[PDB]
Amino acid sequence: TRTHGLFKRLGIPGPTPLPLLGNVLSYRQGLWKFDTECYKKYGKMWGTYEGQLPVLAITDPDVIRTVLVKECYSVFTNRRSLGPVGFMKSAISLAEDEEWKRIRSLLSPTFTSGKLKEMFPIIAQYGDVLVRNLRREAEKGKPVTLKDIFGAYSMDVITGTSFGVNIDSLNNPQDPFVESTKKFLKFGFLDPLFLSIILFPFLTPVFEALNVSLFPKDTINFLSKSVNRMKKSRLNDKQKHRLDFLQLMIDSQNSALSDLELAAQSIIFIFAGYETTSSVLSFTLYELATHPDVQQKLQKEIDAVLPNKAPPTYDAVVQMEYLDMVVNETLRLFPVAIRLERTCKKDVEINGVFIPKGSMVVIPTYALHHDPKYWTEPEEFRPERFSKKKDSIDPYIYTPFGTGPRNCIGMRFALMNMKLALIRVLQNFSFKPCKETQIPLKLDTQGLLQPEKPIVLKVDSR
Ligand SMILES: CC(C)c1nc(CN(C)C(=O)N[C@H](C(=O)N[C@@H](Cc2ccccc2)C[C@H](O)[C@H](Cc2ccccc2)NC(=O)OCc2cncs2)C(C)C)cs1
Ligand code: HEM
Repeated sequence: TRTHGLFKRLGIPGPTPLPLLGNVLSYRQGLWKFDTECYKKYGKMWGTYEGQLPVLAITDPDVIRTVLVKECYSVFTNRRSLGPVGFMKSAISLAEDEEWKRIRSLLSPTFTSGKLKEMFPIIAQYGDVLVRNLRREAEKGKPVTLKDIFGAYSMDVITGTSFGVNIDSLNNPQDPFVESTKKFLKFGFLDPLFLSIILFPFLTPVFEALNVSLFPKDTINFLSKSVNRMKKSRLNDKQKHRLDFLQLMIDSQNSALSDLELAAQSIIFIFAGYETTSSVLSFTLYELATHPDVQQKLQKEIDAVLPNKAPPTYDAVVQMEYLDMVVNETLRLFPVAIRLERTCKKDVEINGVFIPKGSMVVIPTYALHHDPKYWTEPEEFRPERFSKKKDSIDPYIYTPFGTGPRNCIGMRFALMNMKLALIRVLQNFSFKPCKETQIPLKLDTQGLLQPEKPIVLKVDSR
């Protein structure tokens, strides 16, 4: 109740906060739904409270440009001050201020145009295994749980291109990396440990001293230990040397990246490479199965650019007009990060009102992606909205990978291996909804964008 008068003090609209909880009780419907309702109810700018933390939501593209680009280094340098996390504070998505600039600069050469071109044969090989394993479920005639097999593909791709190691997750029913990584998705806003940090932020140093973390400790330890084995095997074996993500961090120690810092960056990449890639792929295939005209029209383009099921090329992947439209439209309906989050490093006036230091500024990506002002009938899947040329698309309304220095470091990587998977499977298969298919697709109410029930489809040849 201490800060619960800040937004009325500035003449900013917003829902009335509950004394101890603020507006967190309104997250029960889903953080995406709360931002949508607030966007329609209030204007271009509304204020909420996560416990004591004041949260300013902005939708003016001119204002969004200021916080994400112009004043990114000036003020909005840090994303969000998370609770008790332990050594994971050095992870790039959690780092702050100059430490983040150092980590980001060191990791930036990971995804250049040349490095994307070199890892293409690695990704293409996993795609062959993907088509081979998906054929077995098709010839049997059983429904396919998309998040399983496409999750194994994503886990294989990220580990193979970042650490040069083939863990064979596509052919491992009990793959340890997937079992570990999917534990990051279980935590939600109404979890007792996390909810206590929201309501009582002063508990974060307490749990830190007690060595309690918001992250699953079994998962953190397995990945840290498993990554440390791949690093030691990289130094003893000079023949297995590739200029990749893991190597780039090993070269940092010649100057300087800690073993914990190296483990922190690896955990982010493994989680991002597995979860986001497989989630969006499962939405794309859901939208294709529920829109057969779009799927067959997408297959028509593939068979033309790659005649006779020809293996794709790097350039042929980035040439495809309709494929880029299908992926961009999936990311419009299902932006996996509901919002873009920035924290005021100092006191700043944003849109005229003065915002105190420590407050959070939020760009409601999901709400702006579903705005009827920018998208006619926003709940419908129409790849025709987009073209491969994005000259007309506002960079601050359509933000599936964020914008500015803090944008997604792996956007080009994520778009490549998703398109490669789609090309490979669509030139060999067609996806149909079945009895277990949930239509319409209901979104989950906790954390990242996830289906309420796992997406299952039937897969046939051709
Ligand atoms: C930490 C994890 C176990 C928890 N998940 C939850 C579920 N919830 C409500 C959230 O995650 N809610 C919020 C959130 O999504 N924050 C995030 C917003 C975001 C989204 C996309 C890209 C970049 C940043 C920002 C956070 O720093 C998380 C922390 C993290 C790290 C490793 C593994 C899992 C999670 N970062 C990521 O998920 O980065 C991975 C990604 C990179 N590119 C796309 S996803 C925060 C309150 C954490 C509670 S605790
Ligand atoms: C469909 C796939 C993906 C989507 C939609 C996505 C989306 C996003 C978004 C919205 C952000 C925040 C942008 C901002 O705050 O301005 C982000 C940040 C980030 N992404 Fe992704 N992501 C994807 C895949 C990946 C992959 C595969 C990797 C790495 C292999 C990755 C690495 C990162 C990192 C490290 C950050 C934080 C960068 C920083 O804080 O400086 N992402 N991503």
